[PDB]
Amino acid sequence: AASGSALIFDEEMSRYKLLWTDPECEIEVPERLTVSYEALRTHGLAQRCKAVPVRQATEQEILLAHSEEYLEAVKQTPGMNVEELMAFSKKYNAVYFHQNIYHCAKLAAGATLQLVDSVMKREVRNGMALVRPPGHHSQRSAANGFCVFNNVAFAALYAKKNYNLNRILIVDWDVHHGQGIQYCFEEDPSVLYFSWHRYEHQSFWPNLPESDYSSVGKGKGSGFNINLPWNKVGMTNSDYLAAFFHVLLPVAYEFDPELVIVSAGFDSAIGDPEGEMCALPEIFAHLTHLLMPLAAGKMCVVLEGGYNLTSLGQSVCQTVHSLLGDPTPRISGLGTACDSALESIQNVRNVQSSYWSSFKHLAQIVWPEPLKRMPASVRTVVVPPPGVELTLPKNCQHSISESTAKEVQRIRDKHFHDLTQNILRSLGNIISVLDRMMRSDEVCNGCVVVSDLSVSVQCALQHALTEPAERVLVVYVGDGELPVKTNDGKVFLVQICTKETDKCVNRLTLCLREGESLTAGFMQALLGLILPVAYEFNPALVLGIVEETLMRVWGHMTCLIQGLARGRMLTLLQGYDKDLLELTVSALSGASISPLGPRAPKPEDVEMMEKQRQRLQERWGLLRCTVSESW
Ligand SMILES: CN(C)CCc1cn(Cc2ccc(C(=O)NO)cc2)c2ccccc12
Ligand SMILES: [K+]
Ligand SMILES: [K+]
Ligand SMILES: [Zn+2]
Repeated sequence: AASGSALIFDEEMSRYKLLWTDPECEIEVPERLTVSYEALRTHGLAQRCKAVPVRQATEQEILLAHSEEYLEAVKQTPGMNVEELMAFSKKYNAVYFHQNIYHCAKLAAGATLQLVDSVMKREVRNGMALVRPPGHHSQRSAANGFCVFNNVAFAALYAKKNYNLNRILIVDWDVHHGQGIQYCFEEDPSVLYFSWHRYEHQSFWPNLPESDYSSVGKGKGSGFNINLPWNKVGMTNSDYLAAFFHVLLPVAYEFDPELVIVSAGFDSAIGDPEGEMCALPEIFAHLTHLLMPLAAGKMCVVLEGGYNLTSLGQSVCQTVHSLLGDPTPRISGLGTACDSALESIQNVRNVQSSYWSSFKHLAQIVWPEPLKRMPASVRTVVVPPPGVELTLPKNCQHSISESTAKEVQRIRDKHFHDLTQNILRSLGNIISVLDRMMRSDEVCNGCVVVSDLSVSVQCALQHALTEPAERVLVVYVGDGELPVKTNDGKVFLVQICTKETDKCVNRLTLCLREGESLTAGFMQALLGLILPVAYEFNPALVLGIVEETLMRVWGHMTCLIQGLARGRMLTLLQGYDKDLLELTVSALSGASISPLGPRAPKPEDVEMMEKQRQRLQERWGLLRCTVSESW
């Protein structure tokens, strides 16, 4: 029932700054905050957010994660002059203090707690806090790397204590390692910490052996710390998405968190003078979107770093766009991760393979401005069988024009001479829905219930190609063979079937053993095969097809597959099924997805899937999770 996105912000956190010469520190400026909020305002996103106010973290709250001694020290800095503040600043690494920073640090922390409470109370679905100072470097008794108190560590400790959560996921996509967070939960299996970071074989700050992939946690916490070191600069969209598909997401969906907190540093985006990576701001729309099916969408995004004032606003906007449910922008030019990324990916997977099921099987600048992302007028159109009313969410709608009807006549009087049930109606619905999706910019996606599969599939696919749709991704659940030509490179077919068998690289056929393991195997294939191929293909439309002949998984796929084609997906359900039609519509409309919870996949399925990767990854490089064997 939760709706809306929170945006926690306050101009007071911009009212402390660096007061002496320090080339390391001078990058951390108030304008980082003012530029990010103003960019949200300009694109109309802040106005669409629930503005929860900041508060101070209390002393007892600060003590959840920091020592009394350290608090008492920081608590004296408001009374210090500049010389005393400089002298106190030098007790720590890469951090400066100011007369007002203790105030601002309590506000940065309290804002984070406000965001946790609004999400966990169901007052909003998700949200973002724009805070200074950042948090993820700060430690139990030390300020570090512009950080005073550990905002995101607070949040998970506070969520644990006050909502009795057993499993919290922290995703730290800042370009620096959040070592403060690692230490905090080093031994804690209830908080899973994932971080990627510029490492360069430990030569990049903070220069820690424990930022490497071999730090999997300690004690009961082994396997709940996941470090992915970047050992070269210039990482791209493809490296970031490879990290999610082949490390983070497989673990995240098996973990099944009850809350997601994001250390959202954007110094990992192109143009940042500190990260020196090359991922576009648009990628953050997808990093955000790929995590939203977790924890019924309960996601708290907390600003960490980001220093190119221009790159910064754009990446903040893409994140909030996705939190609000706006359609994701198309990512073009995707392919294999670079060799350094695949080495890091391969290494982290191997060492984590003793702890996680998905990996367990191999223990045996200038850039173009992002487009506009307006949500469609109505998001989802539904076409149930004739004379079936259904309770539809507020952003959905039922379906047939004269021109449209003339076209159905032309298609019958050419390709189906002898056809006369109410199929002609479904064909007119397919065409009119597609026309509103592709050309009209009015609706986003839709679902139509159909009788005859061949004529509707053929006519949906063919009509989509001439919209025009450069490329069409087809996802079909059924053991038949469809009127789909995968020979010109304009179509890629994914088939989830029961029969045993493909011989070309434009079809992925998944024959999952029937049983209780069907759900884990499906999610394994979704994250590690279907999504990487689909993202590289970069379709202009997704065509989902379900034949009337075990799909507690369909909602997740519908949700994740809307990362492609700007969310333009048309689903054909053969035969009426109230439940499946309602779940399809609900996921299509942007509703939150119910968690899967917990049963490991059959090795027959794992072996079947790895044969598919071996067969496809030379053509679709985003499938790779090992370095290529060189001849
Ligand atoms: C001029 N540039 C190229 C480097 C200047 C420079 C900043 N720091 C500190 C620092 C701390 C935290 C974050 C962050 O974003 N955390 O999330 C970013 C930087 C250094 C440390 C060691 C050597 C150089 C530097
Ligand atoms: K990080
Ligand atoms: K941990
Ligand atoms: Zn950083």
